[PDB]
Amino acid sequence: HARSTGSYSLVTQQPLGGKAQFGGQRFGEMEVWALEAYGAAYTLQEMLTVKSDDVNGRTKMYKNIVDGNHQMEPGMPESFNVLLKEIRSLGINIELEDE
Amino acid sequence: ARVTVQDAVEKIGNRFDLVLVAARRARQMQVGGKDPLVPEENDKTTVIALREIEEGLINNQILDVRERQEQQEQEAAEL
Amino acid sequence: EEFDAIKIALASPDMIRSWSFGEVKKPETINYRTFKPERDGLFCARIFGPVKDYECLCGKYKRLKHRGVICEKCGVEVTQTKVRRERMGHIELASPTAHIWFLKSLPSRIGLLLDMPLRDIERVLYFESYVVIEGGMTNLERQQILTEEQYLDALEEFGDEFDAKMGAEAIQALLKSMDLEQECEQLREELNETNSETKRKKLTKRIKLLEAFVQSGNKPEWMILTVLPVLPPDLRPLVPLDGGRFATSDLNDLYRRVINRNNRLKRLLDLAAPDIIVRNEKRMLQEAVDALLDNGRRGRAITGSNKRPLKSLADMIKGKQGRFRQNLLGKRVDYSGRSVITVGPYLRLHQCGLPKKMALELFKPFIYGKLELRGLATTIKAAKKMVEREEAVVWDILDEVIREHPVLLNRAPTLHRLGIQAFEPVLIEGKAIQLHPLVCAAYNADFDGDQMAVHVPLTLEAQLEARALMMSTNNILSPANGEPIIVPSQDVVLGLYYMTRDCVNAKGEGMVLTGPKEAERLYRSGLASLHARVKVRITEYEKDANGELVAKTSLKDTTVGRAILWMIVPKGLPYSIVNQALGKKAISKMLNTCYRILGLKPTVIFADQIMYTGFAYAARSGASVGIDDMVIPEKKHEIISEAEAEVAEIQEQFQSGLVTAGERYNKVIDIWAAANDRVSKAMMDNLQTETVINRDGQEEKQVSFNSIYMMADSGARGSAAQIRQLAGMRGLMAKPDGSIIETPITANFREGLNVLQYFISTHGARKGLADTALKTANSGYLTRRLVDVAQDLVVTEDDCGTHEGIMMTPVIEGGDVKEPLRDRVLGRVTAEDVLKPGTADILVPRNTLLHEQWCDLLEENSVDAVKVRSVVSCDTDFGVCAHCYGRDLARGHIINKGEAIGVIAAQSIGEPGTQLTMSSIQVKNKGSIKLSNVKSVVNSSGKLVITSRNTELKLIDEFGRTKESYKVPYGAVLAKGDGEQVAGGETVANWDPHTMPVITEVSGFVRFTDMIDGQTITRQTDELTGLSSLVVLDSAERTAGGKDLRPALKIVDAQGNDVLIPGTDMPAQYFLPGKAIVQLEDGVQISSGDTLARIPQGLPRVADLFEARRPKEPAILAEISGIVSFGKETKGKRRLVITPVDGSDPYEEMIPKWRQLNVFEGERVERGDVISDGPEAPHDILRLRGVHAVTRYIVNEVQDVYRLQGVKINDKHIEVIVRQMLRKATIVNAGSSDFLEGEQVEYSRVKIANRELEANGKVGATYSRDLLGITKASLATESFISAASFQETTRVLTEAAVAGKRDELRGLKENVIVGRLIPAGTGYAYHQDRMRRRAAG
RNA sequence: AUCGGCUCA
DNA sequence: CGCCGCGTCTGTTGAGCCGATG
DNA sequence: TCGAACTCAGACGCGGCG
Ligand SMILES: [Mg+2]
Ligand SMILES: [Zn+2]
Ligand SMILES: [Zn+2]
Repeated sequence: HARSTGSYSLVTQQPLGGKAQFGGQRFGEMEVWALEAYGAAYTLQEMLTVKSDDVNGRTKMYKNIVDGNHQMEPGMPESFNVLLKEIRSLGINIELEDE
Repeated sequence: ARVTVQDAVEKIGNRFDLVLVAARRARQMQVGGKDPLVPEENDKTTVIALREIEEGLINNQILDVRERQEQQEQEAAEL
Repeated sequence: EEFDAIKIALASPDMIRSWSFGEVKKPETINYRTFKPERDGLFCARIFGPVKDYECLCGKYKRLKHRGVICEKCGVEVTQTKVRRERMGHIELASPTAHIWFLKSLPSRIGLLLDMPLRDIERVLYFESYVVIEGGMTNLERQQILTEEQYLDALEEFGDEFDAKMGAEAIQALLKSMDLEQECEQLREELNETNSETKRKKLTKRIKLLEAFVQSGNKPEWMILTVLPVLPPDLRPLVPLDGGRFATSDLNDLYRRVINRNNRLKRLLDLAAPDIIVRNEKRMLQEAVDALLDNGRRGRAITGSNKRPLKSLADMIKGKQGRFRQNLLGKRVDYSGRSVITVGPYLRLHQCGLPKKMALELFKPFIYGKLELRGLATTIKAAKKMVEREEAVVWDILDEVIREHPVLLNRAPTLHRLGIQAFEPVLIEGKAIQLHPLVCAAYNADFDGDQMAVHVPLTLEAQLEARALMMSTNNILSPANGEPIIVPSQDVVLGLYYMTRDCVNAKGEGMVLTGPKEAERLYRSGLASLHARVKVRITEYEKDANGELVAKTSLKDTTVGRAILWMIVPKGLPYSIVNQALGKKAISKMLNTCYRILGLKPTVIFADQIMYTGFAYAARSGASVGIDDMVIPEKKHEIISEAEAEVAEIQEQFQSGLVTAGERYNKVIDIWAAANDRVSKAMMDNLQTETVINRDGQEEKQVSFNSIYMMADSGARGSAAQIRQLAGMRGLMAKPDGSIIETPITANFREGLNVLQYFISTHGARKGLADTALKTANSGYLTRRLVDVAQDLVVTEDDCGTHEGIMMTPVIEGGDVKEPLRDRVLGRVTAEDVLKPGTADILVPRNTLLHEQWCDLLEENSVDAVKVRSVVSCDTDFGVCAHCYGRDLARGHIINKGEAIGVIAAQSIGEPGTQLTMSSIQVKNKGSIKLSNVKSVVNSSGKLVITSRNTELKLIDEFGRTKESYKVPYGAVLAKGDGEQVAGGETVANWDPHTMPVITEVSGFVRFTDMIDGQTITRQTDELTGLSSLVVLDSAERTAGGKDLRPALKIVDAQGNDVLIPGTDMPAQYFLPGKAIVQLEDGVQISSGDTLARIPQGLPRVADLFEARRPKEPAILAEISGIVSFGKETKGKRRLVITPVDGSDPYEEMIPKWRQLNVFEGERVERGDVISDGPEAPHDILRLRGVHAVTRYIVNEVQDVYRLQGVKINDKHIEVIVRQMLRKATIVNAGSSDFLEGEQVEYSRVKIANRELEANGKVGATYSRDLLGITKASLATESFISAASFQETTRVLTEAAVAGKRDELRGLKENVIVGRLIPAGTGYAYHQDRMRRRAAG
């Protein structure tokens, strides 16, 4: 099985799973520890934002790849702000300070 | 540096600063439009940057000096 | 957009109205027939947003001209539909309700504030009783709950001077009424009075909470809700089905129930219905809300249609399925694939295979770019079709793109950092990912159906990282311990072992050659045999000079196979590397020596050539196994017949009653074991050397060529025990209980075995299978807890500048060598200068990296204790330095700042856990006997006996290093004298393994005073001999008349005074403890060395040390040195009047005396000395001894459990975990912070280095030190995202919410959540540049 | 989307 | 101070398949 | 709203009672 771009979920905006519906593999927390031990820090920034959740990031990344320039503009994994709204729905004022 | 990246490490000092320096140089070749120094031999920009670092031509201060010169001279020639 | 820190508080009703966009009133969702959102329902388009981009609902205005124009007839703003994800709503409750988390969580945070018990608050809020708010009449008091009955009597007795009511409104009234200043000050002032532990602890907790509310800025009354919020639609969709059915999350259901209850209660409230209807309706509203917050807490969970509980909000964050673990730390990822692996041996170890079409699907956009650049396709659609139709130019372009573009291969589970590596593709046709052979030991992969996953790196930095950090040829030393990780595995070694061996007759015997090349020609033409002894001429290079090579030639005496090998050894190695028969230990040494001398690149080339030639010359021999190879020894009938005769005789003797029950059992198993051993030895004496072959004469014997023996000798597969299974007896088998069954198996796997012999093997087989499948659970769990504790630590500063650390000595003790000094010192850095027995030879500028040469020099001398710099002492705040850690095991030099240290340590300590759950003192070697700090005396016979536990017998070599060490009990007999050379094999210490003597080192009379039998003792005269002594009864039998009098002999002189201890004025009269029954009676002396009285007698270990768990037999220690004393007796347990020499006594509690003690009533001790016996609790060690004591205890114990099974990890990885347990302290004195609150220790050391500087003399506080288990030191940390991410999410989140903390974004997890660059490794420099800019403005 | 059941390393 | 009893909270990781229900 | 649920188990901290 092999995937380069396909469907996406609905409530959390990251790719589906399993061959039956043409999904991408899973990068579980054990691999994240493996990739922190080496010292690589750009690689899992890549695997956390512009290949999974950052919407503007992924569209502009595809643009750059097909355009011949290999670069990256990251944002915020939007399932994080899903988490913000689930917490601040309970009556707790989670909200992130500014500069 | 096609196989092993041992020499450049001693030539700069860290497995990490080498990554940043080589990435910056390969960027300059990728889009900035400069020309390489060591002959191509049908090889990607990344290994070209690694070979330049190994031979002893593209350090960090050399990058700073060279960009400063090009900036000043083009600005002065603007008028 | 950018930010710096994140913050929690409590949310006040004005805030809730500030978030919201419009009230929700009616619970209809959508019309089930027309698919439109109902107005004022849980999906209304008026409140939240449009349904399609730039269109209203009725459909009047459209698409750009009316931007923002709120249409008037349907009432929906004209903007994007990515606003259904962001706008919120709210319900206005008719009556207040109570938040669960701030009520039913542990200590309630309401019951702690008001201070009244929990049960009262439930029974008020369940609508069961009333409560009095404020009585103007002073006969009643606030908060005194009143049931309805006495509520009546109160109603008529006074009536109006009191306020009493029921429900959440009452709790609002109480929570409004009180202040936060005056109670704080009253408790603060009156706390100082009586330090009862209960009072102290309670008042500290109360003060801390009240001060938190005052300081943070919150207000208590906000705990109970009066406006609920509603989260947007797309966060809780309603998905269509095939057939008009709708599947919706449970949230919509939970909201409908509350909406309906609210509307109906409002109705009943308007018309002033009679009281009971209002009561029930309000209680049902309460239940609906606090079932929405989290389902199964207050009562029983409200199930859905299917008898399954519903899914609240508070369980869309918990568990293994919530956000923090299922969806935010591990994403799904695209640009990836997976498949089935298989071998290919034509590769080079920086390559792998890709099937054509997997690589044509992963690298798609690169292909589009190349095509459009070449000009073959004008637009994107042309490229789509040209790629799908698969025209040959696509194959040419694809071969262009993947060149020089590494990919990442991964295999799950990924136990340690060698689990994913970066290879470089080679395109093949097929369906399976080929893979090199040598790198299957690192992955732990076999080729019988495994699967493997492939990712690609996109950008330009990540590609250089996959080339320079994690390629396959860059890491060839494991970071647990610097042992190479490319050992040649199982088939190449047999080829290397079949080439280099010698037969005695073959052909070309004894002719001479001119080089390896003519040896190749001769073997290939068929004029000589592959192994037939010869003498050749060879040319070998040594580089002993100043770094350059020199050549020397000679005639060597070797076979033909070795002269073929010498063609690949790379010009720096001596020829004696090859002259031997190369089992796999020799191959591994060969590779290691190449690595030491010539560097890296020759090692890679050489390892690959070894693989190729091993394969090629192992296939060329043909090496099969056939039923003629399993060779049964000839002398096997006799052995078993003799054993059966012997067991029959023992059975006969038993049936005649001469011998007992168990004795027969033991003798039978012994004789069967002996028969087993000699059968096995006969077998192996027949296999190994029995080929008898003749040449140039009569006969000779050589080692064999039996296929089983070559596969077992060289080291490819198998061992001696398993050949014994196949040919000799297969031993005795054990039954499930654990016992050993009596009659053993007798047949093997060549003769076939019987029925019930098979049915007995099944027991052990299933026990093994069942264990292997139920380790992995808690092994994985332990790895997770370790990685989560050691997470943060990174190497920050260069040199900490601290002073002395810990001291290292060998641990060969007990038996022979366990660990030399070498393996406990390679890598560390010396904490000071180590003097030498040849003095004035100082070796350091106080600190040098002890690499191999220095350990060698230190070996040539005779030093046996060094002091090294350990990471438990380094001072640098928030990290360590680059010298305390020492050598980087993988790279081979000093560690460079920026590594991650916690994660490496936790992975490398939790990875071997899969293999894990599976009298007399004799001198053994000649050497001097040395005893230091020892009290001893020459016995009456003339030999030595000891009167000091402090020293134990150290057997010392002629040089000074301790050869051996033994622990010997008190007063036992010795057969030698101190400080003399003693012959080996000698009983140098002797005592009955039950008997403890009460010898008198002093000389004089022993006379009976203080003891009167029946009071402390009884007269028990030995009826066998006639002489005995007044028997010191045990504490149980000794009566209460003399219970309070210590049974005490008076060691006297001829005059009557107490015998003083020699050299001191301390009287020495034995206050005998129990079982110290003297043998020698009144009027009889006990001189030096004479016995007065004889006193006869897996994985959870590791997961329980690292937990700071407490055992249940606390070996009490000595709190302060000096003489001791006892006191009052047996009120449950006795008391322990400690007797400081110049200090104060009264410290004492109960005593466990139910086990045999050590100290006497009148003995002088040093602090930290045992009293009763048993294991220890580490907290005690930390309290009484320092921090080095506890580190050395932990490291030696865990290292013991590991080393029992031949698993070696280095020692640093134990020390860093401990250094993440001791980071919390409690204060005893005061001066800026509170009295005894727990406190991060780094902040205390920051303060003390500030105020007790020139500014103030002495106000900085004194602090004890504290220890915590890993599952509890992880939770109580500074940041509330690093603690709410794995366990206890609701408790942690609530106690952070009340006190208004703020996270600071410093760890590594805290940054992989929000999507920034890790502060470790490559992402370091920039990440501290950010911090520099945080400070200049 | 949830639940139950069988299977692979 | 010291038993003695009570309600929370934990328990490996990737994949493959098919019924059930709404 | 009757209808089950069962013998997980190991550890820790709190509310009562002496
Ligand atoms: Mg396997
Ligand atoms: Zn409209
Ligand atoms: Zn240090």
